[PDB]
Amino acid sequence: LQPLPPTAFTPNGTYLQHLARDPTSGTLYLGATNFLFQLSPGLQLEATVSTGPVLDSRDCLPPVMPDECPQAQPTNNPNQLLLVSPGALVVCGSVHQGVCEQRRLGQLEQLLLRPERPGDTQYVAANDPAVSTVGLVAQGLAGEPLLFVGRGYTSGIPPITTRALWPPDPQAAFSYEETAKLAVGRLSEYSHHFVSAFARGASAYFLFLRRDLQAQSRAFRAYVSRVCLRDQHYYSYVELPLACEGGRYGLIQAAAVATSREVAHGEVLFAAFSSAPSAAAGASGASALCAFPLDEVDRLANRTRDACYTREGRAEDGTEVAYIEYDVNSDCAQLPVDTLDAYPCGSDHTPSPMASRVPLEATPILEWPGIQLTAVAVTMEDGHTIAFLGDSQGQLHRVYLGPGSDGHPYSTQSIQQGSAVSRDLTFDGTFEHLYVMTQSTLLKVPVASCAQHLDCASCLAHRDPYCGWCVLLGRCSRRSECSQWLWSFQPELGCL
Amino acid sequence: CPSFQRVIETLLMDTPSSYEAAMELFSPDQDMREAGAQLKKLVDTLPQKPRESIIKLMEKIAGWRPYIERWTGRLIVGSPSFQRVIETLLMDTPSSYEAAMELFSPDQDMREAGAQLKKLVDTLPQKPRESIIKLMEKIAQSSLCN
Ligand SMILES: *[C@@H]1O[C@H](CO)[C@@H](O)[C@H](O)[C@H]1NC(C)=O
Repeated sequence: LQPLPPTAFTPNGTYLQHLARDPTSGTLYLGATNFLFQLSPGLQLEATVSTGPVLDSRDCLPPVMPDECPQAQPTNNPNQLLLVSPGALVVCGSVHQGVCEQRRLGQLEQLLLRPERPGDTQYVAANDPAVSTVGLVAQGLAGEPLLFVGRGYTSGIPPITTRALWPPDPQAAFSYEETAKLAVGRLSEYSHHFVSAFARGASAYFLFLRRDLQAQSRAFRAYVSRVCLRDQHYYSYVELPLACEGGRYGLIQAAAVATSREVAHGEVLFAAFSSAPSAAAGASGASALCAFPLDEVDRLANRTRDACYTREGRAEDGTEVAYIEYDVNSDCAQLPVDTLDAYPCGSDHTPSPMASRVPLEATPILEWPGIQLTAVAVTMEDGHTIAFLGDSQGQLHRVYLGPGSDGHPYSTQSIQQGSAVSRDLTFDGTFEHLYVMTQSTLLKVPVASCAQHLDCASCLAHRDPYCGWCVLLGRCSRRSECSQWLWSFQPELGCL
Repeated sequence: CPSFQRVIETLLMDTPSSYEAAMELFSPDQDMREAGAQLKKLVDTLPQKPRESIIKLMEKIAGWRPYIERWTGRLIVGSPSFQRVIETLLMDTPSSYEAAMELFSPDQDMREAGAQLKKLVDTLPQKPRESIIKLMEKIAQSSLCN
């Protein structure tokens, strides 16, 4: 049982698509239809920017000119990508073939970088609001910021590109070089659908669905793929199928690593999956949370790279575990063991792009029927890992993932009934609030509300791992506030 | 998880073929195969009654559900008790392995039996023991036991 959120932001006359937090300042940036918003941590506006609508047509290339593109009409610009970078906000709409721009952090109304005459290596985001775009900011071997972009197919732009944010010639911004791409023949048939991008260590990782054209089924399947964070070709690119309860929950929806004061980015990816590209809606559907240690992702990908480079795609027992994907003219090789160290990210003579026949397997930490999860955040309190999970019906569930749990949520709260929770769920600086976003509103939700129980008995009855009874203070609180504390989740003592 | 326990039945009183085949069904790594072989040769040197008493201990132990360990953020698929038996046998002191057995109330026979196993396992090198750990973690997430 949870109170009404204390703070809301709701834009008049528009829908929300993305949220980005600047951790230096805590400033929130909101990408909406025809809008960009800059918000204080208390969800008060600092800046509003109009991004639309614009004269446009998907059959025309920008600049869109009336006398030159007669069928262009005003076109609404829902936001496709919103990312904080070392010196700029990166902004991509769906209008004008997905071109991007860069704006000043803390002064959103100030344009910093925008190519005036973009070419066809600078069409970044999906120019269809139905289709999803994901990105990742990272640094190249020289410190130059790079934009990794995961772009689903629109009714021929590489599904994954590595684009330069600060090229020395400013007119080249957001373009990828010839080889800084995943070259895929049949885009429309693979039909990538991207869910998230994240960096860890020396690699960039993508989570997506795509048809398994290699197998007989040609079914949509979940993948994690990994590429060297500075290999500005895709020599190191390797794909792994993702199995949650062996593929019963086939469609990956959202994912996050643990984030808290104790660790800014944990080592365990918590992915939400749904049974089946959309999940079954209503009672028929079911969702699962599967945890994958990133070190397991890296071992399977390593083994896959090692088999393809040095054993013609074979595991040590002679079984066929790695192959070349996307119909690219390339084969697994028997290169000298030497090349594993020489070329950790590959070269122009190493097999590419690689994939595993062997999936990464995980057992659900929760199976929930009739719930379609759409959003995952994970944090830690007094050492306990807690998951915050949003669903398609606008519900936020809080879940204890520690030992002894059975996967039931210890709290469910209605946020905006019927409106999917955005996967751009993220915490504030102190991990005291969750920023929950739907298509309609941005709410600032306190991770717990122990103070609402004024008596020991009610404090302990309403079980919540954040909360316990502080005897000397006589309050219901988090442990950290209790300057003897009876944990409501498992109380050492009673009130008498 | 039947298919895991005949991995255990065959480790302790059956042929290396039947053991290797009980292990192979879990699609093990190659690091797990050499380390599974090194352990089997040590389990072979044990006289029969130690192994028979070990099987009763091993199967008396024999619940699995994934959780995240407190403070560490670690993923364990198993039970804290089982994890404790796993790590004290393969990576900690004989005394700590002993106390982990005492959770399951063994009799003097299983005690002295398990103590021989622990004495033996400690002769393995570091990395094979670690592989045997990654092997039991593999078994729990296998879509065999579920
Ligand atoms: C994967 O291989 C890379 C380079 O070969 C190495 O740096 C890394 O430690 C490996 N990771 C795992 C989990 O094996």
